[PDB]
Amino acid sequence: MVLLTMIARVADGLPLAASMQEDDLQQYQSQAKQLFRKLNEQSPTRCTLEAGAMTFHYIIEQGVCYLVLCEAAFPKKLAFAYLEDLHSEFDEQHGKKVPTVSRPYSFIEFDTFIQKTKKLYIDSRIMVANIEEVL
Amino acid sequence: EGLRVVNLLQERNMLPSTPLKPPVPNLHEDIQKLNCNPELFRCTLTSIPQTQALLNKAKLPLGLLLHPFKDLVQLPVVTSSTIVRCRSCRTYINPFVSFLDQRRWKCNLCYRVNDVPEEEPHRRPEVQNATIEFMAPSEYMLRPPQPPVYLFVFDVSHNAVETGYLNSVCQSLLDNLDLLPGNTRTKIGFITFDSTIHFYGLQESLSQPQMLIVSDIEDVFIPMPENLLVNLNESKELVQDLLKTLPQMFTKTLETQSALGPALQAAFKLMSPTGGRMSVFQTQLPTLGVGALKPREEPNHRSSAKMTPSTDFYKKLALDCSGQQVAVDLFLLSGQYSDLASLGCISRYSAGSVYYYPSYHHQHNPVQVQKLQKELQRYLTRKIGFEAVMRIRCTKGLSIHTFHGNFFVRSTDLLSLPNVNPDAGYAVQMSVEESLTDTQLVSFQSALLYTSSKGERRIRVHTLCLPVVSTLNDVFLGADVQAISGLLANMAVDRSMTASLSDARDALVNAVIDSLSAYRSSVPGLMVPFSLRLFPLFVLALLKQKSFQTGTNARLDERIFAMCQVKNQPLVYLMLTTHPSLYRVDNLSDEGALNISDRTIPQPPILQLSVEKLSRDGAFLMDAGSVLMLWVGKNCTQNFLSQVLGVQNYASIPQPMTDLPELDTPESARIIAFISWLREQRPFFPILYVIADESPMKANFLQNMIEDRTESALSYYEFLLHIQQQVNK
Amino acid sequence: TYLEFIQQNEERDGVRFSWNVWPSSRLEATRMVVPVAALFTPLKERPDLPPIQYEPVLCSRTTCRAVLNPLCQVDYRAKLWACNFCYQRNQFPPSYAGISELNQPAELLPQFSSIEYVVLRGPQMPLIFLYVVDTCMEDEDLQALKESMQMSLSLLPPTALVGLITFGRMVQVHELGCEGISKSYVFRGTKDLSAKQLQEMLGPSNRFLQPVQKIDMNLTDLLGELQRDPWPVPQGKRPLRSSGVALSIAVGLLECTFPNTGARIMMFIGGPATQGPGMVVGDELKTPIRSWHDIDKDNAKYVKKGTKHFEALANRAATTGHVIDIYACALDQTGLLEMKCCPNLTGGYMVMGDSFNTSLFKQTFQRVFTKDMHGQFKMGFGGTLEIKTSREIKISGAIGPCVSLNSKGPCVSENEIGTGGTCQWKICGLSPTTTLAIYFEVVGRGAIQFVTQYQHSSGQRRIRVTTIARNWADAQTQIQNIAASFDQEAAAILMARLAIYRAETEDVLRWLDRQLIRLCQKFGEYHKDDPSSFRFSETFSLYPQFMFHLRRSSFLQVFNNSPDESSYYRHHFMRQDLTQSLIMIQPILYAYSFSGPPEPVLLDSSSILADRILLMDTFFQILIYHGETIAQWRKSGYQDMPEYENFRHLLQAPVDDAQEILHSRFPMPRYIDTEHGGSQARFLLSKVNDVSLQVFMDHLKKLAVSSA
Ligand SMILES: [Zn+2]
Ligand SMILES: [Zn+2]
Repeated sequence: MVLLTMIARVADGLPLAASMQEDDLQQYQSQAKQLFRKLNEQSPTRCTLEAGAMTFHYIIEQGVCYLVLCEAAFPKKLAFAYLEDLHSEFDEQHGKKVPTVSRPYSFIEFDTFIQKTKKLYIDSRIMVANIEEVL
Repeated sequence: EGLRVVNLLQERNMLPSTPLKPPVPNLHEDIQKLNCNPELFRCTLTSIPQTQALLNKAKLPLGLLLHPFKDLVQLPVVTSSTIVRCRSCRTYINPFVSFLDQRRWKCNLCYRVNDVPEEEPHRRPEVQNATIEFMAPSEYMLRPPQPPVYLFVFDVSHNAVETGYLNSVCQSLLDNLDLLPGNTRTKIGFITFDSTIHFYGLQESLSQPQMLIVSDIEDVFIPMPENLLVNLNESKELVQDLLKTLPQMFTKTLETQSALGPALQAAFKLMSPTGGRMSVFQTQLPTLGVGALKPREEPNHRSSAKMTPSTDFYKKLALDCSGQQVAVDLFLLSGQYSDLASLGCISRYSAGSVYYYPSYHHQHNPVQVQKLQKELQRYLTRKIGFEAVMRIRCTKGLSIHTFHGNFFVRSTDLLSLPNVNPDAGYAVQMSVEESLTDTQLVSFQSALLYTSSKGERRIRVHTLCLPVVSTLNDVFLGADVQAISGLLANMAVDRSMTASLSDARDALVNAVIDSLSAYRSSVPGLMVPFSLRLFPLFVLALLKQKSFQTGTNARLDERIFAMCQVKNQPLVYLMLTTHPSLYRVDNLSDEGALNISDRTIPQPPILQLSVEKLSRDGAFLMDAGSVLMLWVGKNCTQNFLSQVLGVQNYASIPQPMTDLPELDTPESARIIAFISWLREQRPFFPILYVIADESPMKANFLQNMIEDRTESALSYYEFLLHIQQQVNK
Repeated sequence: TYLEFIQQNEERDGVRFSWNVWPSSRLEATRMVVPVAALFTPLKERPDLPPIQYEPVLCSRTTCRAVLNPLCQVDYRAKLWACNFCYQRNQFPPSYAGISELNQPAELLPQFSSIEYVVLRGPQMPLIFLYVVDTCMEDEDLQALKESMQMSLSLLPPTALVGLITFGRMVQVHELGCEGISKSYVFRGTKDLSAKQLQEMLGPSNRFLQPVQKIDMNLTDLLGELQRDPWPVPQGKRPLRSSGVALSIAVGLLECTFPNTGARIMMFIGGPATQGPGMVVGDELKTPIRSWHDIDKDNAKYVKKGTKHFEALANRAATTGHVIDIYACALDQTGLLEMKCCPNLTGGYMVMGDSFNTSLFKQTFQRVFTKDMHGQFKMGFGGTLEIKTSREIKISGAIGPCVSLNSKGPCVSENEIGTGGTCQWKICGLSPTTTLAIYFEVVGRGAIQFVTQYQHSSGQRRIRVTTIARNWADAQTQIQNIAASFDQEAAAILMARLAIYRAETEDVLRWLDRQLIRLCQKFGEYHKDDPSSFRFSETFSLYPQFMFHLRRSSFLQVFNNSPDESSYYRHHFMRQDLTQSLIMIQPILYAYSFSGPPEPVLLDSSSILADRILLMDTFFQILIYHGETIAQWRKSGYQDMPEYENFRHLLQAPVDDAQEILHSRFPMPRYIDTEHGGSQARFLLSKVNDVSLQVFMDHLKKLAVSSA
C-alpha cells in the first residue's frame, strides 16, 4: 500500500531505473543500495527480506535485479507478481542494452511505466531472511 | 598597455572607442593559454595580494565574479568511470596542477601530493581544459534524477485580469510547449489564485480539465493525489486546451484581494515531493492571508535616502522551497506598489530570479508587452538544471567570507541551487586568512553539480589561476575596474539593507577616495593608475543607476528590482545597463568587421555618456544591454528620415515605434547589420525603441548621460573635483 | 356500530383515537390506563376532495383564532356564527355576506370536517434537491447509484433546483454550469464548518443550486463520469469517508442560500463514516463496527459523540426547514444509529440495503418520486402543525417525525410526553402516509382542531384543517360508555410508540406489562383469584395478543439485530399509519393449498402444514414458504408437466398475491422464496408462536385476578 522500486545491474550495483514518491526514504534506499552491492553470482534467485515493519522483495534475471520496498503488512504473493510485470517489460525494451551502459540511471525514462503498473497494484480494484543479516 | 599614470582632470576623454577587454593576468604564456574564459570566471584583482595587510592598504575589494552556467559554444565532456580529486580537499584535477613523478600530481589548492590512478596523463582532457563537465557517478546524488517539473501560478484577481498578461503568458506557453527543457518525464501543472486557490486536474478520461478550488486560506492542502502535476507528453492535448481557456475564465471577475501567501504554500506542497520550477505571476500587493503586506507611500524627488522586507514570510517559504529542490521565479507585473522588497525574497533564497514589468497593460503599455514576450521566450526555452549544488574552492590561505547571488548558503559554505539557470551571475568576497609567502600562484575552482533536463547528473567545473604579488603597485597593475565595480555594486546593495541607502552611497564614494588616496601615498592633480582610470566614472555611473540614485522620481519596486538585477545578473550586463555604450548611427562607415562573409557590421567609435557628445543634426543609438534606444535629432538629415526610418519628416515618425523598418536602402541595410551584431551577443533579445525624439515622453535616454549635471546629481568633472579634494586632504 | 365509526372517521379525518368516548370526571381521567391519544395522518389522500381557494375563516378572538368548521353554531339570519371552542360570536366576512341555508360554505358541511385551503398570495418557491454522493464504493455500486440518480433527475419538475456534493476523503461542492472547466470547491473532510463560514468561503438560483431545466445537460455528463474517490485505500483499512462533514456542508449550503423553504438533502452512502466529526468506526478492518453487544459493554467510544454531531445537524436542518434522506447500501453496517436523528427529527426517508446495484434499492428509490394524477410529487415540505383543543383537553406531546416549535398556550399540558411543551410542531417532510401520535389529557362533546400549513410539491402554500368531536362520557354509565369506544388496534400502536420512545431514549417491558394488567383489571370481567374466569369483551380481546407480539418484536428486543437494523425498523414504525403498523408488530399470514382458496391463518407453528403454501407479510419482507410435501413435488420438477395445471395455480398464487403490495409499500419489502430445510425459513419460525401465547395468556389471567 506504499512504494519504493529500484532496478539495478547485479554485477556492479549500477542503478538503471527507480520510482519514488513521498508526499523515511533516506535510510530505506541506502540499504537498497547496500543490498545491490552484496548481490553476486551466488545470491538467491528470488528472496524476501524483512526490515522490522517493512519488507523487501526482489528478483534477479539477466543479471538485473528488480527490488521493491514495502511495509510488512503487504501481500507478498502479489508483490512478486508485479515485479514479473516489470522484468518482462524491461527485458523487452532494454534487456539488449543492459550489459552495455555505464552511466547511472541510463533508463530513467522507464519510470513512466513503473508508477502506472503499480497503481494497478496499490489498489485492490522464494527465501525468508532478515535484512540485518545480509548486510 | 602601459605602466603609465593618468591625470583624470586633464584627459577627461579617457574612455576608449573600442570595447573594454578583461585584463590578462600577468602569467606565463603556457599557463594563461589554459586559463578559463574571463566572462565565466573573473577576479577583481588579477594579481593577488600576498598578505591581508597588502590587501587592506589598497582599499580595494578582493572577490570573484562568476557565470557558471552560461551557454557555451564548445564544452568538453569526459565520461571517465572514475573522477580524480585531491584526497584531502577534493579539488578536481585541473590544468594548473603539476605532475612530479609522472604517477603523482600536485594539487594546486591544498599542497597535498596525490597519486594518479591507472585509468601521458598530463594532456588528458581534464588537464587541457579549465572549463570541463563531468558525468557524476551514483554517489553524487541523494535520489534518482528528478524529472523536470514546471508549475505555473497565476494571479487572476480583478487587477490581474485588467492587465491582460495571462493572454501572452498562455500564448507563449502554447508556442514553446514542445521546447521546454525535458524528456518524456516532463511534468507540468497550473494554479490560479484570487481570494482562494484553484488547482487544475488534467485527465484524458473526461472532456474538460477540472478546477478544484481550495478556499480554506489558513490551511491549504492538495485536493487530489494525481492529475495535478501531469506528464506533459501524454496529456499534451488537454494542457493545450487549458492554456487556450484560462485567459477567458475570469473576464468578469470582481475579486480585488490576492492571497499570494496561501497560494505559494499550496504550490510548495504540490511540487514538494519532486521539486521543479515554480513560475509565479503576481500583479498587485498581496493582502489576504499569510504573507499579507501593508501598503506604503512611494517616495518623491525631495525625499532623502531615508529597502528592507516587511516580513520574513517569503524568506522562510523560500528556505522551505530550497530544501525540496524548488526554485521560485517571480514575475511582478504591478501597476502599483507591491512591496517587492518582501516578495523578492521568494526568489532570492530559492535560487530563482525576479522579473519586473512596471504597469503592465495589454493595450496601454506596448513596451512591457514585447518585453514580457521576449523574456518569456528566453525563460521557457533556455537550458535548466535541477536540484543543483555549487561549491567554490580556493588555494589554502584564501577564504571566501561573503556570497552574492540567488541561492541559499548552508553549512561549510555549500550553495544550494534548486534550479540553476544559464543567465544567473554570482559574486564572492574573499580575504587572505594566512599569508601566501610560499606560493607564487593561486587557484579558484567552482564545481556545479546538477541534474540536466534529460535526467543525468552533471558536474560543470571552472578553474582560474592567478599570480601572487607582494607590492602595492603590482596589486593596482592587475586591477579589474569592471569586476571591482560589480563587486562594489553587490556590496552596496547589502549595505543599503543592513544600514541605509545613504550609507551604501557613501561606501561607493569612499571606495574611490580611499583607494586613490592609498595610491597617491604610494607615488598636483588626481593621479590614478592606468587600470583605475575608469574607476571614478563607473562608480559615478553606479550612483546614478536606478539602484542608488537619490533625487529621482524612482519608486520602491523600481529601485528594489534594480538591486535584484545587481545581485543576479552577470557582470557584463551590469556594465551595459550602468554605463551604456553610445554610438553615432546617422552615417556609418566601412571601418568595422566586414569578415563574416556577407555582412558589414561597422565599428563606430564608442562615445562617452554626455549630452555634449550629442548633436541635433544626427541620430545616435544607445546600447543599455536590455534595450536599444535610438535618439533622433530634431534637425536630422533628410537621408536618415526616409532611407532608414521610411518617413518624410521629423514630425511623422510614429510615437510608439517598436522597431526600425527593414527598408531596401544600403543605409537601412547598414543600420540593421550593426544592430544585429550587438543583439546576438546576448540572451534576452533586446528590443529597440526609436521613438525618442524631442518630447515624446520617453526621454530616459538623457538620464543615461551619467557625465552631465542635474539639480540632484554631480557631473563627471564635478565628481572628479569632489574626489581630488579628498585624496589630497 | 362502533367499528363502522372507526373506519369512516379514519377515512374522512385521517385519525384513529384510542378512545372515542372521553372521561367527563377528573377521577376517571387520571385513572386512564391507556391515554386518550390519536394516530393522526395530516395529508391522507381522498377520492373526492376539492381544493378550497380562499383564506380560512378565523375566530375573531385573539387567543382562539380557530378555523370555521362544521361544529360551529351559525345564524344565517344575523350573518353570525358562534365558535365551538371559545363561544366568541363572529361577524361573517364580507365575502360570506350572501351565503344561504340552501347553499352553505363547504367548510360548514360535515363531509368537509377535514378540508384543505389554497393560500395564493406570495410568489411560489421552487423545489430543491441536493444530492450528496459518496464515492467510496466499488464501481458496480457507484455506476448503479449513478444510474438511479439520473433517473430521479428525469422526474424532477424543470423549475426545480439541484445541487451535487460528492465526497470521500475530501468533500466537493460542485458549481454546475461552468464551461470548459467543470469546477468544484474542495474541503477537508476532517474539519466541521458552520453555515456562516461556508457562506464566506463560497462567495432565484445559486451557482451551486440551479434549475434542472437549464443545467440537466451539464449534470448528466458530470454524474455520468463521476468516478471513485481517488485516494488509495491501504490493505486492511477502510476507505476514508467523511460522511459527517459532507452532511454539515450540505446543511450549511442550504441554510445560507434557501432557508425557510422546501428542500431535500439526499445523502447516498456506501459505508460508515471513518473520519472527521460524525465518525462511526475507526479505519482498521480488524476492529469491527459496534454491535448492540458492544454498546452494552461500552466497547464503542464513537457512537456517543457521533450521535451528538448528527443531532446537531438534525436540529439545524429542522430549524431551517429542510429535510434529510439517507440511502445506505453496504455489505456491513453504515452508521444509521448515530445518523437516525437527521431523517427522524425531519420527515426524511431512511433506506437500507446491501447494495445500490439491486432491484430492491432501485425500485425503492423511484418510489420516492411517485406522482399523483396531476403529475406532481407526493411530498410536502415545511409543515407547521398547530392543534387547538377545547377547554378540557390539554396536549401532552407528539411521538413521530416532528420538532417542537415550543409555542406555549393554555392547551399545553404540564405532563410532557415525547415532543411536548407545545401546541405547534414543525414537520419538514411529509407524505400522504406520514402519521403522528398526539397524546391528550382531560383537565356534551369535546373538539380538537388540527391545522397543517405546508408547501405542496407544486409550490402552492396549503392549509389542511381537521376538526373532530367525541362524546363526553355520560356519568351515569361512565366506564361502560367509554369501554365500548375503545379502539384496540389504535391503542396498541399508540402504546407501542410510547414504549419505543422510552427505549430509544432510555425497563420498558415492565411498564408495558403493568399497563396490560391494569387494563385487564379495569375493563375485564372476572372473579378474584380464579384465572379461568377472566374474559375480555370484543372491544379488548385482541389487545393482549398485540402486546404479546410487541414485547417480542425487534422494536423492543434489539439483540439479534445490528444497531442500524433496529434504528431502521423503529424509523419506519414511528411514521406509518395503523394498518401498516399492525403488520409490523403482528405479521399477517395467509395459507395456500388445494383444499380451499387463500385465507388468513394464525401466527403459530400449527399452521406450517407440509401440505400448504404460506404467505407471510411482515412490513419489511414478503415470504412464501414451501412445506415438506410441497417442496418435494416442486423439487420433482412436476409443475412443468401439462396434466397438473392446478399445480401451477398453487405455486404462483402467493407470488401473484405478493406483487400487488410488493409495489405499493414505499420501502419495498425483501422477497423470499424458501422451503423447509432452507436457511431462509428462519424468518418464519422466529415470528411464529414469556414462552408462547397460550402460556402468556395464562400468566396474564393469573395476575389480572390477583392483587391490583
Ligand atoms: Zn587538494
Ligand atoms: Zn373561538
